Amino acid sequence: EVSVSLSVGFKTMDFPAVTICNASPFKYSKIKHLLKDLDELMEAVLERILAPELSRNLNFSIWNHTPLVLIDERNPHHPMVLDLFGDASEKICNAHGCKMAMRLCSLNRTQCTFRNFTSATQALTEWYILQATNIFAQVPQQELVEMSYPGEQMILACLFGAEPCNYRNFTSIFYPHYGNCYIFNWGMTEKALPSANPGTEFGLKLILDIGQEDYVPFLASTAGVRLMLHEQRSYPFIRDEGIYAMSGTETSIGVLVDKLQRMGEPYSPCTVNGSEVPVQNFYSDYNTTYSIQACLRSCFQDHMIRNCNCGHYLYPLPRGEKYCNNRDFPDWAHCYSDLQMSVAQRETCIGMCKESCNDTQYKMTISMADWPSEASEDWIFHVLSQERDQSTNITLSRKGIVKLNIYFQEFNYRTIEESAA
Amino acid sequence: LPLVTLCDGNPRRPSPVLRHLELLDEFARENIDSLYNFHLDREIRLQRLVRVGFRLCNSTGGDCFYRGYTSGVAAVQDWYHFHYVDILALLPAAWEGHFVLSCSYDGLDCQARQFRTFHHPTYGSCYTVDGVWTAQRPGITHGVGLVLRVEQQPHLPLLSTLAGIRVMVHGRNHTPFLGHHSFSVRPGTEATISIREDEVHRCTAGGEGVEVELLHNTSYTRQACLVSCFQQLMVETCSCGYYLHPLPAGAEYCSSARHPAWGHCFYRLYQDLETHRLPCTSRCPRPCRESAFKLSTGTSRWPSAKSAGWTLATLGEQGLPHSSLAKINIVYQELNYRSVEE
Amino acid sequence: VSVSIKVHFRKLDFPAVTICNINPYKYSTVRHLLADLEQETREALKSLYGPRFSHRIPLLIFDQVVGFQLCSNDTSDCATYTFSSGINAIQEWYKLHYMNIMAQVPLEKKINMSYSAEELLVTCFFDGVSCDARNFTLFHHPMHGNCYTFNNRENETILSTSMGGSEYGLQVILYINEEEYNPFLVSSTGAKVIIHRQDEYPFVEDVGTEIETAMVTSIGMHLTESFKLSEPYSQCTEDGSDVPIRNIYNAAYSLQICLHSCFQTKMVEKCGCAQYSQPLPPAANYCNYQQHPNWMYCYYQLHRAFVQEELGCQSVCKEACSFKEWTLTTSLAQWPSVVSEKWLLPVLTWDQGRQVNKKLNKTDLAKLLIFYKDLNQRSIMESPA
Ligand SMILES: *[C@@H]1O[C@H](CO)[C@@H](O[C@@H]2O[C@H](CO)[C@@H](O[C@@H]3O[C@H](CO)[C@@H](O)[C@H](O)[C@@H]3O)[C@H](O)[C@H]2NC(C)=O)[C@H](O)[C@H]1NC(C)=O
Ligand SMILES: *[C@@H]1O[C@H](CO)[C@@H](O)[C@H](O)[C@H]1NC(C)=O
Ligand SMILES: *[C@@H]1O[C@H](CO)[C@@H](O)[C@H](O)[C@H]1NC(C)=O
Ligand SMILES: *[C@@H]1O[C@H](CO)[C@@H](O)[C@H](O)[C@H]1NC(C)=O
Ligand SMILES: *[C@@H]1O[C@H](CO)[C@@H](O)[C@H](O)[C@H]1NC(C)=O
Ligand SMILES: *[C@@H]1O[C@H](CO)[C@@H](O)[C@H](O)[C@H]1NC(C)=O
Ligand SMILES: *[C@@H]1O[C@H](CO)[C@@H](O)[C@H](O)[C@H]1NC(C)=O
Repeated sequence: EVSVSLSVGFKTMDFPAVTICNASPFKYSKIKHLLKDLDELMEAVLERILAPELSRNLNFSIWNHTPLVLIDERNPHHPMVLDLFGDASEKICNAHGCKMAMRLCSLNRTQCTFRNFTSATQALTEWYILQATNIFAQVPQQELVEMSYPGEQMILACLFGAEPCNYRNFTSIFYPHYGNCYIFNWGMTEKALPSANPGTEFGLKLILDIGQEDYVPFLASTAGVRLMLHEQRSYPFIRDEGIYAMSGTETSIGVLVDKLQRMGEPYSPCTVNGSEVPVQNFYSDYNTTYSIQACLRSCFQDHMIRNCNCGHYLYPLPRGEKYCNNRDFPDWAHCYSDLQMSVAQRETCIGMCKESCNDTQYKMTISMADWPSEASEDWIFHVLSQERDQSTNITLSRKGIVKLNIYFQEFNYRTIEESAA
Repeated sequence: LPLVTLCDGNPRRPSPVLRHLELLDEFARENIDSLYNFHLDREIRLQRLVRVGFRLCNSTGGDCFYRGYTSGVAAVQDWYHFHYVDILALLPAAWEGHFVLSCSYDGLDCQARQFRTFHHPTYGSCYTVDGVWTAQRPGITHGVGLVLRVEQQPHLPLLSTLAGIRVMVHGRNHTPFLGHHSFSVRPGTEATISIREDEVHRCTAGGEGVEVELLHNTSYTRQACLVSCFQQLMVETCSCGYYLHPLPAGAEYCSSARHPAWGHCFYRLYQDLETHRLPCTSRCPRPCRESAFKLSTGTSRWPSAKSAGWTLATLGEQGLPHSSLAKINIVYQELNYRSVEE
Repeated sequence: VSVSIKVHFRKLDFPAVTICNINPYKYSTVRHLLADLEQETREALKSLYGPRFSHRIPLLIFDQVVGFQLCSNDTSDCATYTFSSGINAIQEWYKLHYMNIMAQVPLEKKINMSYSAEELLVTCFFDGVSCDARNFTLFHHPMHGNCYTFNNRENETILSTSMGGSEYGLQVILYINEEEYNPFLVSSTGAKVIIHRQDEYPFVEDVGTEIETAMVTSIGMHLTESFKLSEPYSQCTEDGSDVPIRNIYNAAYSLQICLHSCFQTKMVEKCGCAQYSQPLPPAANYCNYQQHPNWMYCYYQLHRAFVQEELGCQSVCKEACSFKEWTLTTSLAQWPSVVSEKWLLPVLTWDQGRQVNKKLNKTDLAKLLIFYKDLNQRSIMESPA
């Protein structure tokens, strides 16, 4: 039999690995030498919807990849499917019977299927994200990692406990949905630092610069720092675990480490280190520890490579394959949409990845206050502007700054452990 | 049923030292303005070097060390705070409308006269809701609702730089500042804070057993034991006490007018806390029965644009100078607190 | 007995999400019913800071300190509320008369005076496919007007999610029109949200979270289930099958439903009317001046009895033997960003179609993300030896 032991309280331990990403994947002032033509087309799509009478010589080879079509079914016996370009007033219909869709295609465009939306905001957002993915997937990552926010710009001041800290103290990685992400106290290249006291005095204290004036306007709909806590040497799946931190605000995050440890196969199906699972993990060249989300995201990429003969941009890539793009793999949009929307694929992979025996979690308590106060703005921003240690862009934006305090909560340790009776 | 303390984040300039604090403001401007574009010791001065900081030395000069930072925002904050502490210990002999504009519970009125009021040098003026009544139900109509003034203009511009009220939820017969579960409320918002209490039983049994003597009337708790132990080490090494802590019966608060190297002393003991060298953690156990409070908070804009004509009249009714206000709804989430043991 | 804890990484059932506007009724409508009262609030405020309703609950002066009576036919003994803030007296007095007016209005007209789903929801999304007003059931709350509940309609299958994160949960954009808030009712602006089981009644006023406009509010969830043993081992009840009290809420039993239904029954038992702001027992009428001229006093005394357990309800209602709860991890971020605001607001005010020709303001919108942070389900279970 298995007996459930438990304990809770406070304990000195390695401080969580914190990771910092800007919400926009790229600096628009640097990446717009690629996105120029797609933006020149996107503005025209918006003009064709919002104010048609104002509607040049666009790049329709970007459009013919997956054009948006108006569909209205308010005449049931004869629906009309209508491309926004190449066409009794000039308005697109927004009625309860009108829909908007992307005409995905395959096989020399002899077979097609619609990804279907009720709203122009979702339709345009998803169309642009797919097109921008097609653009980015053709750029070599050694160059693509230099068109996003440098740590030199973004981590404006840092202090752990009372020990100095700066951008070069973070381990950087390129996370393709967010650009450069910076990881503190990761515990891979060097020993991790402990935190022996509760409260903000002995946590991590950060001032960060969200360059909102330089966001990519059609990708970066949200402004903030995407933020996550995780154990040493594990990969940050910041897309679904991540907090947001708001600008002009001092965010204080109190941490409780809340583990649950299980026995293993002779009592429960979990895996201890991932050496036994059927599917190889493409995150191996990060040298991180095993985790079930890494296993799921390697199912998906393996099946993409199996079906479409290419790998998708948002995931790693085994050394022999190519990233999906419209030049090499014209059918990739359709081939990817099938796997993205197929629930059977999710089911057959969850039946293939065993979950880890150490369910470790961070039960954050988030608190917020306006910062800096009115009486102090005029000297805090002068000080910060005067010590950026770079000889350009003197005008530190007043509405882009964040401040974080991350600290162990009064009770910072809770653990559940299975024990043999 | 637990209590809640509200603190304004705006400490006073006590009349007995009003001139000395002006001297410090002048000196602070002279410094920051140099590094970037009368008992007080003007030679414990900020320096640009770590990248900026200040030095501390032994009574004869001799040994010295620097507290240094990556940015001036931290260095100026801590340096001004040190000089502020160096003044407030001089005077007085600890001698001494409200920011709570209105209070209500389930349709009833309440006032500052029903609260308990006190001050703390770094948190400002504080009020304890001190409810002896029992929580009837979940929901806002069965907990307190408070409207609060945030003093955005007259903050002391160098001492603390946050706009918002501090909330501290704690048990009965506790001083609020130690082990603080410090939540915070932005101005111009209504914050609905819902309280759940967790307890654990297994150590020092309500003060019975081993201890390091405490320096204030309270329920025993680990944090208070650490604080009094630190104050003992400070007093026995340097014959004066640190200002942010209670004072033993036979001691004096430290200041340059009588203890001309007290900063060096304090910050070396505080470094022993930073690196966890101090013995106190080994001396002080947890209570054999203990509880912790977990807050789930929603926030929204307040007052509405249309009803903003009311808060203007609530300010005018008090005659106050002048969104600037905040509102807090405090809800007891469930009648479901129970102990964790074995 | 013993306890054991199991974790499943499995396809999950999605909760029911109930969304309300904080404003009860679109003020441009209810004005034609409350003007009779706002004449008197204006007169009162102009007297303090320069009469049928003032005759029913007079404002009194107590040497200024002001308040009002709550008195009954044997007027020798009766209650009074009195306020240090004179203007707060008028605020509370108006809420009193406002509730006693609205409690008279028939349900089918009162529903029409509040927000429709096509008006509250700008766009809706779940697991990669769109949704609209047809995917939300109506829920009339007597204080908040109309609330709309996702993933709750009958005789069609419950929604279930198989991937983690905001990209595969629910996400909606809410229109929270700050121009239609009642000027005389001091209140915040935003939307209330409460996340509950499909068989569970949403006490949205008491338990619900809140949303702030011009934010994307992300509410990541983990599911915790727990079960424990019945009376031979500990006191609790299974779906109300063994308590002497009736769940007038038409929802699965819980301690709160027992407490509030017991109080509503006692309330109908004395002085013959049901307390507003709660559902209506099957043989009762909502309290109001036109029928129950002393009702607020027989409510006051009964409430004072309840809080001291003297009605017996809180001694005989029992805890439910099992429950789910979703441990929310709320967060906020500025939305839309300064650069995206150029195009995003025109497109949203186009998605609204007929309703407004003028552009939306960044402060009239809110975005909401609700998702399982991870598919891990935590189950805590007890059993005897
Ligand atoms: C619409 O825009 C697309 C790209 O968004 C245009 O395609 C681009 O065409 C240029 C010129 O042929 C290609 O440049 C090539 O660069 C390579 C090195 O990268 C060089 O070796 C070649 O000599 C040439 O300069 C570019 O690769 C190509 N991009 C893609 C993605 O295919 C296209 O011209 C535009 N089409 C229309 C209908 O306007
Ligand atoms: C779980 O922790 C235990 C003890 O540290 C260890 O034996 C096991 O390898 C760990 N597994 C994982 C996945 O961390
Ligand atoms: C993983 O653990 C298994 C036994 O559980 C062992 O056979 C294998 O060598 C381990 N592999 C690694 C990489 O630790
Ligand atoms: C992983 O280790 C290998 C071999 O040491 C190295 O080539 C690779 O760069 C490492 N990657 C990371 C992220 O440390
Ligand atoms: C609090 O409890 C202590 C014992 O821990 C007791 O001596 C004291 O009288 C109580 N009240 C105060 C104000 O400390
Ligand atoms: C209420 O009904 C009236 C007509 O009876 C109509 O003009 C109005 O639009 C309706 N509003 C709602 C919300 O049904
Ligand atoms: C409620 O009003 C209706 C119509 O007058 C009727 O059922 C009865 O008179 C009233 N019942 C109660 C309990 O007041």
